[PDB]
Amino acid sequence: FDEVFNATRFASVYAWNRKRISNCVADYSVLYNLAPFFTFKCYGVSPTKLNDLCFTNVYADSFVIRGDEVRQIAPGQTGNIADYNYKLPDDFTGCVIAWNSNKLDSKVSGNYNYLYRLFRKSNLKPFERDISTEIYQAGNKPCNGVAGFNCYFPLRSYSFRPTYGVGHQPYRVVVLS
Amino acid sequence: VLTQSPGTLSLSPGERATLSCRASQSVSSSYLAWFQQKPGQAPRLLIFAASSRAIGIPARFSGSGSGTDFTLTISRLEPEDFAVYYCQQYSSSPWTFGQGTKVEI
Amino acid sequence: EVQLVQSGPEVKKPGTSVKVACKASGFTFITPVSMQWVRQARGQRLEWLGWIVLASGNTDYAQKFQERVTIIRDMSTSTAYMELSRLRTEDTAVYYCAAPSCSRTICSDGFDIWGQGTMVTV
Repeated sequence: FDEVFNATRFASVYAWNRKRISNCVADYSVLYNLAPFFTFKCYGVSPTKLNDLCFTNVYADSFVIRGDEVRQIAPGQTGNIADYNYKLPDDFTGCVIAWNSNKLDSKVSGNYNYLYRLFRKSNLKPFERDISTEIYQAGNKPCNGVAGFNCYFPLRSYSFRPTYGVGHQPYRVVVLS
Repeated sequence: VLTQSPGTLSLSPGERATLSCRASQSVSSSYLAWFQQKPGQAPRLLIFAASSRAIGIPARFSGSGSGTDFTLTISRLEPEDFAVYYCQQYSSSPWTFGQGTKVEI
Repeated sequence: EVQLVQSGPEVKKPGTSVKVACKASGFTFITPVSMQWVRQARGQRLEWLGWIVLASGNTDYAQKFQERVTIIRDMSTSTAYMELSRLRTEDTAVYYCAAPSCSRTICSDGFDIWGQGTMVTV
């Protein structure tokens, strides 16, 4: 689990990374070192049982989003991150973990290496991964692969600057399923 | 550059107005637009995408043309149609209007 | 209904700046809508100033007024602003905002919703 939480670089949320963990006792003691700006929220499971229940296969999904977007990483949620980047199912059994990463993932100029999808023709299915860079046609005229009127680049960078308020700072997220 | 003609068009109610727009040196005309403007009001869209009529625009209004040459036709003038008409190009930055055509009684 | 509500009339001196507001209602700024700025001096043609994407925040400007004009948005109040610096007497015009009637995942192919206009005098 250290190789996921302590990973030097996380993924962009439109291109979220999935690690299968198998035959591991899950030492959650790594999570105590992430206090003081840590959202931990479990669904279908007690957080306390995760230490003892060695699930034969866990998926650890990992990505970066804004602080105000962390609330969209839950079952039944809607919004640009939930609908077009990372959807959980409504019967989701597992755990959402998110911590402030502003010291690692911001720069004074802005860090722009983290992206998100801002437009898609339809919402994602649960755990669907859309990495496509095709021009989003909002209009009734073909884009022909060119950005223009009703013709948008589907991905956008954030901006992660150290001086931004907590809701605009980068949060590293790990979802366990 | 868009050039409209005529600059003024005097016509009775019930007559057919026909207004030209000519695109000059450059074209790429794929998002063409057409507007009515009344005194002291903002411009209202009549025709978009060369010929597609705007919502709530009467069936007497029709747009046509492609490449360099475009036309707005009003098949039977009503007293509320006496106004200045403007064409406007897109996907051709700066997004230019024509100079207008005044329709009057 | 979608509506654009502009700020009231402005009187400025030459060399100063003006900042016209446009508050949009009835649609979310989450949609990739172009809000545009157009002006009209009395008895003159329509002049396009520039635009802003209401979802990404990307702008572009007509080359004549590219250095002075700055278009911005506030997502929290659903308000675009057009700021015009280094004002001249020739900048005396009604400034309009405009936007296309857009939906969650689909836009119209012409710009049909206009604000009522803001008279700027210089």
